[PDB]
Amino acid sequence: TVGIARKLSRDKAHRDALLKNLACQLFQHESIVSTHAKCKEASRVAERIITWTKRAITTSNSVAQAELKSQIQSQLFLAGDNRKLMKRLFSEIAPRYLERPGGYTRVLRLEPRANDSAPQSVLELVDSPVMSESHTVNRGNLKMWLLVKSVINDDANQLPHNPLTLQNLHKVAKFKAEAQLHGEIMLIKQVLLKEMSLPYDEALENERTQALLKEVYSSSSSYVMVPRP
Amino acid sequence: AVPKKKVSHQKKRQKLYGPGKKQLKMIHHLNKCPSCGHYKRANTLCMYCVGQISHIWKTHTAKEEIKPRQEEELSELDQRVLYPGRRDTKYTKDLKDKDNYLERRVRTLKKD
RNA sequence: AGUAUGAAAAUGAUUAUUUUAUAAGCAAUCAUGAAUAUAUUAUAUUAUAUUAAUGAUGUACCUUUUGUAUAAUGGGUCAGC
RNA sequence: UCAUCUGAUUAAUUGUGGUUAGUAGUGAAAGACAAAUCUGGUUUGCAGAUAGCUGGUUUUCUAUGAAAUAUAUGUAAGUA
RNA sequence: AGGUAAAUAAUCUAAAGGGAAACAGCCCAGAUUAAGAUAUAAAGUUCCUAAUAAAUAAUAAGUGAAAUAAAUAUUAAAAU
RNA sequence: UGCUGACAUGAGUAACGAAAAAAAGGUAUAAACCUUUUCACCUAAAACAUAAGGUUUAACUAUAAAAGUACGGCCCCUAAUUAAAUUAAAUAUAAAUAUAUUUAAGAUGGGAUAAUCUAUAUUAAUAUUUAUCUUAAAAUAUAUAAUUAUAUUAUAUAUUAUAUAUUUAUAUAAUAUAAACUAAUAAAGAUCAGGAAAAUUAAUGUAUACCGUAAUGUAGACCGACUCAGGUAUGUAAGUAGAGAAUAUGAAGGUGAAUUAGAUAAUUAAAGGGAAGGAACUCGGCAAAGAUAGCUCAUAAGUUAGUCAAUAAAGAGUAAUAAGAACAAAGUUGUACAACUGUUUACU
RNA sequence: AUAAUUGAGGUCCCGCAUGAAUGACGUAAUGAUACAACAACUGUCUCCCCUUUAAGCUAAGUGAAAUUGAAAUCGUAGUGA
RNA sequence: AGAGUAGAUAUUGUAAGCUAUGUUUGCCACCUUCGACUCAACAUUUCCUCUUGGUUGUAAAAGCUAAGAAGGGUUUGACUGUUCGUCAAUUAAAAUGUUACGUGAGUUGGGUUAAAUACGAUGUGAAUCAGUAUGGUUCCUAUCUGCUGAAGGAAAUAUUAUCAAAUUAAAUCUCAUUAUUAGUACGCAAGGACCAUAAUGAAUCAACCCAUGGUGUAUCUAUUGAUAAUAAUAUAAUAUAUUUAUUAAUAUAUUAUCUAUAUUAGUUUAUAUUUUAAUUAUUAUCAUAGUAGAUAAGCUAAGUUGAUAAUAAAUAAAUAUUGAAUACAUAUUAAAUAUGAAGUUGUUUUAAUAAGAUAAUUAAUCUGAUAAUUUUAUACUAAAAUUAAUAAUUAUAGGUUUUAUAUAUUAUUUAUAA
Ligand SMILES: [Mg+2]
Ligand SMILES: [Mg+2]
Ligand SMILES: [Mg+2]
Ligand SMILES: [Mg+2]
Ligand SMILES: [Mg+2]
Ligand SMILES: [Mg+2]
Ligand SMILES: [Mg+2]
Ligand SMILES: [Mg+2]
Ligand SMILES: [Mg+2]
Ligand SMILES: [Mg+2]
Ligand SMILES: [Mg+2]
Ligand SMILES: [Mg+2]
Ligand SMILES: [Mg+2]
Ligand SMILES: [Mg+2]
Ligand SMILES: [Mg+2]
Ligand SMILES: [Mg+2]
Ligand SMILES: [Mg+2]
Ligand SMILES: [Mg+2]
Ligand SMILES: [Mg+2]
Ligand SMILES: [Mg+2]
Ligand SMILES: [Mg+2]
Ligand SMILES: [Mg+2]
Ligand SMILES: [Mg+2]
Ligand SMILES: [Mg+2]
Ligand SMILES: [Mg+2]
Ligand SMILES: [Mg+2]
Ligand SMILES: [Mg+2]
Ligand SMILES: [Mg+2]
Ligand SMILES: [Mg+2]
Ligand SMILES: [Mg+2]
Ligand SMILES: [Mg+2]
Ligand SMILES: [Mg+2]
Ligand SMILES: [Mg+2]
Ligand SMILES: [Mg+2]
Ligand SMILES: [Mg+2]
Ligand SMILES: [Mg+2]
Ligand SMILES: [Mg+2]
Ligand SMILES: [Mg+2]
Ligand SMILES: [Mg+2]
Ligand SMILES: [Mg+2]
Ligand SMILES: [Mg+2]
Ligand SMILES: [Mg+2]
Ligand SMILES: [Mg+2]
Ligand SMILES: [Mg+2]
Ligand SMILES: [Mg+2]
Ligand SMILES: [Mg+2]
Ligand SMILES: [Mg+2]
Ligand SMILES: [Mg+2]
Ligand SMILES: [Mg+2]
Ligand SMILES: [Mg+2]
Ligand SMILES: [Mg+2]
Ligand SMILES: [Mg+2]
Ligand SMILES: [Mg+2]
Ligand SMILES: [Mg+2]
Ligand SMILES: [Mg+2]
Ligand SMILES: [Mg+2]
Ligand SMILES: [Mg+2]
Ligand SMILES: [Mg+2]
Ligand SMILES: [Mg+2]
Ligand SMILES: [Mg+2]
Ligand SMILES: [Mg+2]
Ligand SMILES: [Mg+2]
Ligand SMILES: [Mg+2]
Ligand SMILES: [Mg+2]
Ligand SMILES: [Mg+2]
Ligand SMILES: [Mg+2]
Ligand SMILES: [Mg+2]
Ligand SMILES: [Mg+2]
Ligand SMILES: [Mg+2]
Ligand SMILES: [Mg+2]
Ligand SMILES: [Mg+2]
Ligand SMILES: [Mg+2]
Ligand SMILES: [Mg+2]
Ligand SMILES: [Mg+2]
Ligand SMILES: [Mg+2]
Ligand SMILES: [Mg+2]
Ligand SMILES: [Mg+2]
Ligand SMILES: [Mg+2]
Ligand SMILES: [Mg+2]
Ligand SMILES: [Mg+2]
Ligand SMILES: [Mg+2]
Ligand SMILES: [Mg+2]
Ligand SMILES: [Mg+2]
Ligand SMILES: [Mg+2]
Ligand SMILES: [Mg+2]
Ligand SMILES: [Mg+2]
Ligand SMILES: [Mg+2]
Ligand SMILES: [Zn+2]
Repeated sequence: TVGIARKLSRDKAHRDALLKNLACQLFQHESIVSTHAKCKEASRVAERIITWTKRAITTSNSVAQAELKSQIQSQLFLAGDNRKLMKRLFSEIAPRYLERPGGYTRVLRLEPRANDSAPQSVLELVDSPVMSESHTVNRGNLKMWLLVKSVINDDANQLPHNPLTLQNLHKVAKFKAEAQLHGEIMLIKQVLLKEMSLPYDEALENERTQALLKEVYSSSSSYVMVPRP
Repeated sequence: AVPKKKVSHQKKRQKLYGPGKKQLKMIHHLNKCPSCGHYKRANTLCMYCVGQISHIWKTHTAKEEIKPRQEEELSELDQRVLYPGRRDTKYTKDLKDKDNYLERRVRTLKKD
């Protein structure tokens, strides 16, 4: 009751409802901006919900599965824009995370908001699909977009990629088919380059992407450690 | 409960500015953004790049505006007859001039 | 509550000079090193000015009282009246 | 203000308008109320009321420099 | 009684300066302005703190050394 | 504790006024504005209609639309009351004025006609307060015309079928829920015994004046120096529940706010629970705790005979046996004082 | 009556200084009156503990007040309106 | 003087004598709130505990009186506004003061106290009282000092990282009962020890949460009322596909479960008619966390564990040795030599400080800070943990997995199958 969670200056009933709302909004819009503390708590709920959904999907035990389903239902507000949220959770969202052991969200810190000095953050779903089956781009996966923008900038400058950038790319890849990842990167480039107004010679960009993928995939002192005399 | 004397210039100033707690600190923890080579806070996203990405998302993930057929296919004269102009209130006018009271985000300096 | 002008003060921020982190009380005066500034007769071993090294002396002002540092009266400061 | 408590068909509560007040009304009477408070409101005037009481009364220099006693006093905070 | 009532003198009152640790009234002494050589007052002269050396006795209790505490007791000391 | 002005100090301290917010987008300008969705709060209101009031605050200048019928004023009429008015000589009076009488004013009240829609002008001629019972009537069932038990009992309209004037009129018959509520009717109980004032036929008329109308109104738009937890009149106030306008919920509607974000030390406030004890606390059981039906039964001493005491205490039935919404309901007694219900120092 | 009672009730009468419409006396009912007792209950207490929300604290924005001769505002003892 | 069986001075101590105190009641006039609660600090003129002198009135045991001694301790209830006092039950003891008769910018407000009212008395009366009774008004965000904690800056016998002694500032210091020695010493008997040790407690302090108890707006279950969802199923419509001969059948997606008219004015409900106008699973909200039963961590005392800090040194009152001055005597206010207290010094504990010590020394990774994730810590700070991802090793928070706990049904079961 003290120390188990953030209180967030709200009465228990209100607080829980707020958290549910945040979770629903995260599932609907695959990224959302909010205050840092709220985001942190919301992540805990959303992740829990995702795991329960995964458990329901997997389990052979029928009773268990039913219980998981009931728990998931309890943890959401299913109305208006979130009428078919349960369906989405089972069919669209939870199947992304079957291999991933936890860590389905990422809270990314922003510069604190000016009017309030409140620490601001971006709660968002990990490995959200950047491109739907229709020829559009999807709202979400901000980190990936940022990475690709950084890559583009490095290419423009004719500089080597930073170790941190490479590490991030590797992390992104870990639960991604290589060809799919490449195609996503290419798609992101097309939009990003146009926005920034750099020229998109396609074959060269593809080659660069391929090169970036290759280095990611193929893995390759002051004090001396000496035994006791 | 109440101050016994007029607090002097010295004693108010040493109270306010003497302690380091009360002073402002240099923001040493700035560093370069990898997407655009500009200043940003450490362990923080660049507000320009994330803003740009948000804008991109908005432009792509855009719910189409509902233009009713009957109003779209009105004649100009007919439209004027139906929906004439009006004097807005002082309050309304003030609300309309958003650039007076609404702060757009500033761009940081380019890192060296 | 005219119009011009306004280095009048109280008051705020900043800079410069100087003193100040082992020293205790009207924060001044006198002694007395040092540092700085100015000086078209500093010829200098110079003169003035500014500045809480250090030493000594130093119980705000008025009113009202036999008598007030009084923990008696009255005053937040300056400007005008 | 919150809790608690009392009346709640009556000597009840209450809207709208009217009448009664500055030696002066109203008062199931508390010197209670009469426009944020009355043993008698407020405003204007007499009016610069009066105050043996309190406080204040503004530059400089020079010379002299007290008293706090007696007597009287509705006098002992005063005055001769 | 730092009480009260008057008598005489002084100071304070209205008197700064030195002394009395600090001090309205005690001990000296009355600031026209300086100067700082000489006489000094009261009070002082190991240091703080301006200035000191002696003589003859007594005390041994820190008695006392600028605010003297009594009857009485004990121990000495002189003189008869 | 001089007056006026300016500027300090406390201090970037307290505080920002009962409060539920979240995301996405308008907008790569939003904690605070607008929209959408989610969540919550008010709901015999924080809703919807209005009265009064007011810097028009409004959905605004291209602005709140009336001949009259569940439209108000204006108008007619008057109450309380008011009036340099009214009557050789109304009466009285240092002046001011006051009294009586007339006339005039004066709403908080009364005021013809109307969906079959309705016609207001001119001229002429003679209602304090409360109650709807019992009986009786017929209707529905049980038993053998008459008894027993149960509801129903004055009015409010559409339908169908008849009989008379001639598909329009009049009357009759039959068909048809419960619970509240309205108006209009009738009969009538009580003492406290219940406003005032302004005709009818006939003929001739009637081209329908002025003002109010926004929004706000248990409030940020009025009265409180403030966008003030105060004060402020009336009517509707979805259903489910209930004796109910209590209480819970909340359909719809409205709202979520000139402060936010975090942290939640000490400490304060307003709540929840507490072993063993149970007033040992304290001036004092102050505060807190305490309800084993709320309906139907039953209910003592005393006593002024009034179920006054009584809503008696205990106790029963229905319900429930491990408990499991809110709200109503919080003991018994002795004494002092005052019969009692009332009134009082607006703010000790 | 209580383990224990300056309180309460009952009773006595040197009534300092009761007494009959400034009414006297005893009751039923009533009373947010005052005092006392019993029951029940309890954080009132033994003896506090845990929890909740609003403040407090920090960051952002806005921004009071009484007060104030001037202040470079220590302890002790002594002194002294 | 006089009591004390005898003897003024064991104990008592008339009236008169000499002082101290500033704790009472006064006097003076420089100077214009009693009690309770809470927390106490100081004194010693000591009530208890430790040491000791005297006590024909110290046999013992209880006492009485006096000297040293302030380390530790010194009460709970009934009555009253009371301090006090009376009593009850305890205690080793229930000491006396000072501190603005400590403490109201810390609490209270019963007493005292003004307005209302009554009573007794006083007064012709208005009213009054070293009277009685009921009722009844102040508030304060802390500027400075001070104190409690916490940081930053700093000058360091000169650096940093760590370990740190002397020292300083405080804390602590006990007490009871029982048992043994011993029914011994002592005493006719009755009664009944010192010296000393141990064990139980005590009051106080400190830490702790394994367990116990409490809590637990983590959680789970149960449960009353009202409302609102999702899913499934049925029906209907629209949109998109497939079949069929635009229609019908199928599949997917979305939306919908309304509405209208009757029953004599209105409202609601009911049924009938009208319409495609649905009843099961599972959720949520609200009603004090809606109420109730359990309940993890943490925090806590009702709980648990430990401590009351020795040995030692010098002393106080007091008790001695030898021994003159003074042929004796005399513990010395002589030289020598000894004992002696809950006191003193210390010791123990905490905080502060940092002499000293080990090491490294312009840095591909020197030491710190800013930043992030945090809790071992915490108001803010500070402190501590981690900031791994390369040749090796290092998990801070969340998430995940795990076993375990909670909840409450479960072998009438779960999983594999034949
Ligand atoms: Mg709730
Ligand atoms: Mg889990
Ligand atoms: Mg120095
Ligand atoms: Mg000094
Ligand atoms: Mg003086
Ligand atoms: Mg003064
Ligand atoms: Mg002073
Ligand atoms: Mg003053
Ligand atoms: Mg009654
Ligand atoms: Mg009176
Ligand atoms: Mg007034
Ligand atoms: Mg009055
Ligand atoms: Mg005159
Ligand atoms: Mg005058
Ligand atoms: Mg002269
Ligand atoms: Mg004289
Ligand atoms: Mg005289
Ligand atoms: Mg006089
Ligand atoms: Mg004089
Ligand atoms: Mg003279
Ligand atoms: Mg002098
Ligand atoms: Mg002279
Ligand atoms: Mg001496
Ligand atoms: Mg002396
Ligand atoms: Mg002046
Ligand atoms: Mg601030
Ligand atoms: Mg503050
Ligand atoms: Mg302050
Ligand atoms: Mg604040
Ligand atoms: Mg508010
Ligand atoms: Mg936005
Ligand atoms: Mg209703
Ligand atoms: Mg409203
Ligand atoms: Mg309205
Ligand atoms: Mg209106
Ligand atoms: Mg008229
Ligand atoms: Mg009129
Ligand atoms: Mg009218
Ligand atoms: Mg309207
Ligand atoms: Mg107003
Ligand atoms: Mg006001
Ligand atoms: Mg209001
Ligand atoms: Mg209600
Ligand atoms: Mg609703
Ligand atoms: Mg208890
Ligand atoms: Mg119990
Ligand atoms: Mg008691
Ligand atoms: Mg007590
Ligand atoms: Mg009570
Ligand atoms: Mg009887
Ligand atoms: Mg009740
Ligand atoms: Mg009465
Ligand atoms: Mg009243
Ligand atoms: Mg009153
Ligand atoms: Mg008695
Ligand atoms: Mg009692
Ligand atoms: Mg009497
Ligand atoms: Mg008589
Ligand atoms: Mg009489
Ligand atoms: Mg009454
Ligand atoms: Mg100083
Ligand atoms: Mg004798
Ligand atoms: Mg004597
Ligand atoms: Mg002594
Ligand atoms: Mg003996
Ligand atoms: Mg000791
Ligand atoms: Mg006192
Ligand atoms: Mg004070
Ligand atoms: Mg009398
Ligand atoms: Mg009262
Ligand atoms: Mg534990
Ligand atoms: Mg445990
Ligand atoms: Mg347990
Ligand atoms: Mg526990
Ligand atoms: Mg939860
Ligand atoms: Mg009807
Ligand atoms: Mg349907
Ligand atoms: Mg509600
Ligand atoms: Mg213990
Ligand atoms: Mg010991
Ligand atoms: Mg000899
Ligand atoms: Mg001898
Ligand atoms: Mg000893
Ligand atoms: Mg790394
Ligand atoms: Mg871990
Ligand atoms: Mg590992
Ligand atoms: Mg983890
Ligand atoms: Zn950038």
